This record gives sequence, C-alpha cells and structure tokens, in this order.
Amino acid sequence: GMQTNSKIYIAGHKGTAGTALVENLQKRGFNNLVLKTRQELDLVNQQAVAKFFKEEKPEYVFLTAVLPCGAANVAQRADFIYENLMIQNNVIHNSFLNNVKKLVFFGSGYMYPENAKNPLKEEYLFQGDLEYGAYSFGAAKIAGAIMCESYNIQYGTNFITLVLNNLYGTKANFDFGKSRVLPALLRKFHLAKLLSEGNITQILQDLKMNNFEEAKEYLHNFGISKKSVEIWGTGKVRREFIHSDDLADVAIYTMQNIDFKDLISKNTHINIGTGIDYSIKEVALMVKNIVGFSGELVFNTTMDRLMDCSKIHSLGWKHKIELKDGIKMMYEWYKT
Amino acid sequence: GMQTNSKIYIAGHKGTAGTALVENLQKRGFNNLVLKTRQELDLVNQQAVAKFFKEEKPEYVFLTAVLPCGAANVAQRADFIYENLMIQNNVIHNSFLNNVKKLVFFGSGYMYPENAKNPLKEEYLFQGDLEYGAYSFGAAKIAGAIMCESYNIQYGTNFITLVLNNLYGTKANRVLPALLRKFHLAKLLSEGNITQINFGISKKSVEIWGTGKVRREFIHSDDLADVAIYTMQNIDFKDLISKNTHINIGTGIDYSIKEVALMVKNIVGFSGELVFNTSTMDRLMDCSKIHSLGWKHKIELKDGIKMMYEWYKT
Ligand SMILES: NC(=O)c1ccc[n+]([C@@H]2O[C@H](COP(=O)([O-])OP(=O)(O)OC[C@H]3O[C@@H](n4cnc5c(N)ncnc54)[C@H](OP(=O)(O)O)[C@@H]3O)[C@@H](O)[C@H]2O)c1
Ligand SMILES: NC(=O)c1ccc[n+]([C@@H]2O[C@H](COP(=O)([O-])OP(=O)(O)OC[C@H]3O[C@@H](n4cnc5c(N)ncnc54)[C@H](OP(=O)(O)O)[C@@H]3O)[C@@H](O)[C@H]2O)c1
Repeated sequence: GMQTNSKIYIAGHKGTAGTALVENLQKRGFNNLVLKTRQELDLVNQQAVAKFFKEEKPEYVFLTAVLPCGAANVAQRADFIYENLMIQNNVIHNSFLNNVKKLVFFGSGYMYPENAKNPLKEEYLFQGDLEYGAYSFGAAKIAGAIMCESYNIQYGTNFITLVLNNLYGTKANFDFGKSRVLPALLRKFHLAKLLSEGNITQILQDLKMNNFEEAKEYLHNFGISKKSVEIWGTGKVRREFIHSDDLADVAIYTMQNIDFKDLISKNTHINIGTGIDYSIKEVALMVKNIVGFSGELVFNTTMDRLMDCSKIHSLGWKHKIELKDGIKMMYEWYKT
Repeated sequence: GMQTNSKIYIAGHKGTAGTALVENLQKRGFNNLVLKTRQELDLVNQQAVAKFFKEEKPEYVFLTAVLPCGAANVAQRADFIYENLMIQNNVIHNSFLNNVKKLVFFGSGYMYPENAKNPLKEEYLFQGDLEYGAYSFGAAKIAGAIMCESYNIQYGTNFITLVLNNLYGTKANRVLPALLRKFHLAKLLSEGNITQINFGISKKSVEIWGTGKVRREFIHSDDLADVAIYTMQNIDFKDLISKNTHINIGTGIDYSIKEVALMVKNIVGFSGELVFNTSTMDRLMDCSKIHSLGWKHKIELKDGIKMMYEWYKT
C-alpha cells in the first residue's frame, strides 16, 4: 500500500504509540506525514475534523488518540465513553467521506469479558460482562471495532482493528505517583541498590533533595529499603507487555500487507502482543536482576490479560523485543 | 419532576413514539413543548445540536429519534452504528452541558444476546453474542444505555434508559401495521372495491412466509407514553441502585405470529383463509423491575389493534 511519498495522518501523535509511529516511519524514509496537536485540532469536534479531512485529504490514517483509563482517573466514567466514541466516530466517518485508502485503529484487552479464559481469542468478544472499573472504556472500544468492521461490510472500506494489552517504551515517566508499573519498579530497585551500597550523595541527586533525614523517610514511606522492596498485593496477577517499536512494526506491517478481504464476517479484529505473560512477582524479579539489587521482595495485602496471537502469527508477523531486553533498554536510558 | 409549565423537548417528534408523547403530554396539560423537524435540525450534526440546546434550554428531554433496522434496510450496517451513536452522543452530552433536569432514552431488545433465556432480565446484557442482522444497531443501543448510566455515576445526572421490543400505535406508520394493511387489502379485494385499492394478498387467502411460531411482545404507544411520563415524575437514578440500571418496559405477555395474524384477521373481518408457507429468536421482556417501581400496562393487544384500525379507516 503506502509508498515513501504517500500522505499519512497519525492522529494523537504526541502519545506513546503516536510518537513511536512518527519516529519509525521517519526512520524508514516516509517523508509526507501530517501531524496536528490537540490545540490545533480537537478530535472531539466534528466540524473541525470534517474540515481537516476535506482540506488535507490524507491517503492513510493511524488512529492512536485516546482518553485512557487507569487507576488515577477511574472516576471519569462518562468521559471515557463520550470522548472515545466521538474521536472514533469523527475520524472513521470522515476517512470514509474523503476516500482514505486504509486505516488502522487500536483496541484494548479491556474489551474482552472479565471472566474469559486466557489466552484471549478474538471470538471471546461479547462472551460475558466487562470489568467494573474499565466498563465504559471497554464498551467504547467494542463500538470502535464494530464501526471499522461495519464500514468494511457495507461500503468496502479497509479499516483494521489491532487489539493490545499493556504498552511501554524505552523513554518513560519515572515521577512517583505518575509512573506506570515498569518504570516505577525500576526506580524503586535502583534506589534500594543505592541504599545497600551507602551512596548517600547519589540518592539525594536522584530524589532532588538536600536533607538525608527527609530522604530516608520518603524512601521508607514508598516501601524502599536496603534489604527489600515492598510490592502491593499477592504478586499473582499476570500481565502481557508490548514494546512501542513492536507496536509500530505490526501497525506498519498491517497497513502494507493485511487487508479486510484476508480476514473473512464477524470478529475480524486482530489481537497483537508477544504471546507471553508474567506475574507481578516474576516482573519484580526480572527488574531486581537487571538492576543488580541484592535484597528481597516483600508482599503486603485478579483478572489476567494475555492475548492469543495465533491469528496475527498466521498472517506473518511476530514480535522482536522480549520483556527482559525492553527493561534493559529502559534502565540504560534512565541512567542518562 | 415536571410541572405543566416546564419546557420539554421531544427529539424525533414525528415518529411513532414521538407522536404519542406529544399527544399524551398535551392531553395532561404539558403544553410548553419544543419540536424540530429533521429539516430544521439534523441530530447527527454536533454543531447544530449544540446551538439548539444553547438557544432553547429545555428542562426535560425525551430522546425518540433513531435510524431503525428492519428487513428492508438490513444492508445499512455502518449507518446503523454511526448515525445512532451520533444522535445519542449529541443529545445526551449537550443535555448535560445545558443543565437538563431529566432525560429518558429508549433502548431495544436487540441489545440482548440472541440465545438469552426469555423472559429477558436487565442483567442479561453482555451474556453472549447479538443477532447477526441487528449486530451493529444493538451495539449502538448498548452504548446509549451505558452512556446514560456513566453520566449518572460521574456527574450526578438523572438520565434513564427504558428498553422495549415491538412498538405499535393508534397513529402508527413494521409487523403489526403491515399485517393490518395486508388483511384490509385482502378484504377490499373480496368485496370488489377496486377504487379504494406478491405480498401474499389475494381475495381468498393471506399467505405469510415462515412457520409463524416465532414469538413477539408488543407495547401500544399510549402505554409507552404513560411509562415515559411516570419515569419522569417518579423514578430517579438513586432508586435504581451500580450496573444494569436500564429498565425493561412492556406488557409481560407474548404471542406467536400465528396468534397475532388471527387476531388481526378477526378485527378486520376478512372472510378468507390464513396460510403459512413453511419455506428463530423470541423476544419477551421480564418486566418485574418496572412493576416493582409502580407501573404496569393498561392496553391489551386485541384492544390496541382495534384502536389502530379505527384510526386507519380515517
Ligand atoms: N498501555 C497502553 O498505553 C495501551 C493499552 C491498550 C491499548 N492502547 C491503545 O493504544 C492507543 C495509543 O495509546 P497511547 O498509550 O499511545 O496513548 P497516550 O500516550 O495516552 O496518548 C494519547 C494521545 O491522544 C491525544 N488526544 C486525546 N484526546 C484528543 C483530542 N480530543 N484531540 C486531539 N488529540 C487528542 C493526546 O493529546 P495530548 O498529548 O495533547 O494530551 C495524546 O497525545 C490508544 O487507542 C490506546 O487505547 C494503549
Ligand atoms: N418501533 C419499534 O418497534 C421499536 C422497538 C424497539 C425500540 N424502539 C425505540 O423506540 C424509539 C422510538 O422508535 P419509533 O418507532 O417511534 O421511531 P420512528 O417511528 O422510526 O421515528 C424516528 C424519528 O426519528 C427522526 N430522525 C431520525 N434521524 C434523525 C436525524 N438525523 N435528525 C432528526 N430527526 C431524525 C425521524 O425523522 P423523519 O420522520 O424525518 O425521518 C423520525 O421522525 C427509538 O429509540 C427506537 O429504537 C422502537
């Protein structure tokens, strides 16, 4: 499909997936990208989106823009459904109206039933109720997948949905209270190692503090000590991770090689991932070993999510970046 | 809630439910109504809907507007999801932005799994796959119900979803009107009234495709208007609790297509024969929840069909 000079729109280009798509496309020599910040183009606004498509006429679209659901903002139950449905509707429909050749949309494993068997098959859609916290976000993602398929059936569009669980990259936010599970664990174990070695000066520099008494209390409160790191929960819940370079790779592979006609007329979405999951305990141990911390884990007191990737494997794509290598890259970056 | 002087918006006011809401509201003294035709206000257009709410500031909203899915237009798989999600989103979100006091949204039994047990309980949402033809339409209806509930949880709104199976009315446009008209035409043929005059209609018989064993539940539009008004006056979100807070409405009784066809035949007075040519999803609501909240239907099917036919003959 796409050539060097094809006009390619990446919606939500400043996010984790968006940034990875822009960087990988540029590295591969694609030099006709169209990018709009949130301030330039509000994707919830139908009139602004309609005018953009009419005036710019992109040939290919990667739809990465989202209001994401997590632990910190789970109260925004109405916003997760309204905003995500509007972004999906505005982009998908105006792509159709302006003769976009092909579009890739990203779904979430929260679209599958809370009690579904792992590994999750594409045909598990609608086989039971969704998890409570992510209920409205998951429902929006189902509607996005069904929208893509419905345009493909009625109008012969080529709009493909790729569904993933947890995304990470080399460059992460390591601020406490703001960091996801991998960067948070990495920083905890790095600090614990410094404590065990008696490197007071480096602790103060890492934390941006000038009083060690205050530093020791902050570490003690976040479960960090010279002998152990404290982990909330039993450590038994299992998670699958995909590196953003692998997300970019499969998205571009799909655009170039996988058409709607190859998938058929229900459950035509495609799961993506590495096909391997890890308990929180196993992840913590891997991080401990990469950092080189000589101490222990301690636990203080239930839905697993792992894709069945049989479909995408059958279509000729597999991941390159194993989780231990991805964590290693993140740690090297952190130390700069 | 509503007072007789409260400003009330009925979206989609020319349809079957809309017409009945307008008439029943006016009969009770609720005359401060705001009504817009499709030509005046396209509910898929976000900018037009946002401007309408800002200018008119309705206090109460009945959302009846829809692109309906039937046998004749089942090819419109994309339009069913896109158009219905846009109407729902535009009306619900702009109601919130403009401090609407209460809203009623109408769902469909196509939101429930194809193989769910009848009678259908509210908790059967997401317990299996939807019927293939109605898959995209049912998905849109699920999103509408979840949108109402999500605004109620995050923002403390009072947006209530009522879910039904088959609507018919005195002033109506679909299975019941079509059977009524088929039998009326057959009767006219047998009486030789050419002036007044492949659908299986002849002077000696009406032939219906299928076994006519499939079962359907019907609600008369005056009963839909009655329960919608009852909900506005008496049922708040706090009374329903925090999941599956939609409410089934209906009569609680179903009929095979054969039984319905016979009832219509007898009311019309066609003297010929009914024939089924034999070359599967039932839909009946469990109405225990709405009954527990203090409403039940008044119009039995035989009487409702009689009302519809009298109107038709004018
Ligand atoms: N673990 C994961 O991150 C994960 C797991 C499952 C699926 N996914 C899916 O993968 C896709 C990409 O996720 P991500 O992690 O890369 O997202 P992200 O890092 O949260 O980025 C989202 C981007 O969308 C933009 N955006 C949101 N609303 C907008 C609006 N109204 N107008 C314009 N731009 C808007 C944001 O702009 P601002 O920067 O201005 O805020 C941001 O740049 C999404 O569809 C997501 O659901 C990701
Ligand atoms: N009918 C049933 O058996 C049944 C069963 C299940 C649930 N329901 C639900 O009950 C509600 C009422 O159904 P109904 O049978 O009364 O519907 P209806 O007779 O089909 O009426 C629909 C109305 O919506 C209007 N409309 C559609 N798209 C519009 C748009 N873009 N802008 C403005 N107006 C628009 C139509 O205007 P025009 O007249 O100009 O086209 C029409 O007046 C719907 O939510 C429906 O899903 C009905």
